[PDB]
Amino acid sequence: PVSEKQLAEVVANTVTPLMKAQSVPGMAVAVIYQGKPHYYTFGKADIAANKPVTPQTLFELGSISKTFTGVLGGDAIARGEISLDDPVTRYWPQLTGKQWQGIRMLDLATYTAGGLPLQVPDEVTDNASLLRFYQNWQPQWKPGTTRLYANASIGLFGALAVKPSGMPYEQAMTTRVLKPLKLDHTWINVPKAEEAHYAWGYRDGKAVRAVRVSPGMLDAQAYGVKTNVQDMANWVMANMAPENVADASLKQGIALAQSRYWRIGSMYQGLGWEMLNWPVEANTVVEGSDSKVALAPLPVAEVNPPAPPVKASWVHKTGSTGGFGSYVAFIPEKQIGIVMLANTSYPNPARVEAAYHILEALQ
Repeated sequence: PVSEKQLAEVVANTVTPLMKAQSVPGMAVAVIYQGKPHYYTFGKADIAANKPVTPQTLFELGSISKTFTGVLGGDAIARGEISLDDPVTRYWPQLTGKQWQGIRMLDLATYTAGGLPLQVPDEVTDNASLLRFYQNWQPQWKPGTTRLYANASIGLFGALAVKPSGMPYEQAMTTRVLKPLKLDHTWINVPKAEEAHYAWGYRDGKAVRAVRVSPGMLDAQAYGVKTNVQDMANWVMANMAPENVADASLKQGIALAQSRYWRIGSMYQGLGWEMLNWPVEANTVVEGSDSKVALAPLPVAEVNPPAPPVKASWVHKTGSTGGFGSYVAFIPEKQIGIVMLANTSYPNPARVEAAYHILEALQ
């Protein structure tokens, strides 16, 4: 087995050339191995202020935020508040357009509603306009036939999933997922006293941060989660080993998020999380991460009933914002995982290659 000394070498030997090649100012990495996190920090959180990355530095997760949504929605299912087999309209009766008949909460959660686009457009600036957008939407495909990765799909799922609880998404997420897991430095809105920890993002040499979008049911999902490498490490450990999560509905929700709902070539869609069977070769994972594939509308095979979590899985998610690029992957059968948080958005294939190389060293 690999020692902590050897692991430190592997991580440094992988990350240092990556940051140079991709011009990454700073990275925080956690590797989960032998039951605990191992933390490695590199570079700068703020170039001009010459602030180093630390295990307290906050990074924008981008679409890794969807894994929190997925688990929150799984928790709501486990509570009995929603069912993935319910129609969307059960949770939004004002959505009267008949094109919605036969579209389930499942389809919104897993991008199979039939062509909801990647983005909610910017003229959506309130809920009246959000309704008009979904009412006007004309599906390109029937439900349950085509996967098209989409913020307009899972974002609406997350907004509807929390409606029975009576809480907005941010409060539901904080109350039901973050606090029970002691993720006490994980934020949608970074508090005042925590801003000194917030890294700057970098894009073509310019320091940038995520902007808030227009107030409405999706605003928190869109502004996205910010967190440090410690909380992300503990997020990965909770998802890798939900048997240690005490709250019964949250443990079930973690499992629902890693269940397989659809097969799309070599991958399977969960709630936010995506999975491949393990063992998997690097090129499979890397090639799937290319935007020409990841953004494409692709046919699905339904997994009916959904398959509960498969321990021999590569479970992962990439996420980016204008200034940040992050990746998380874990293998429950092996009880190993990795978090890589960076303050530049560098190519997803490069993220996967580096993560794969590090985890390969530990098996």
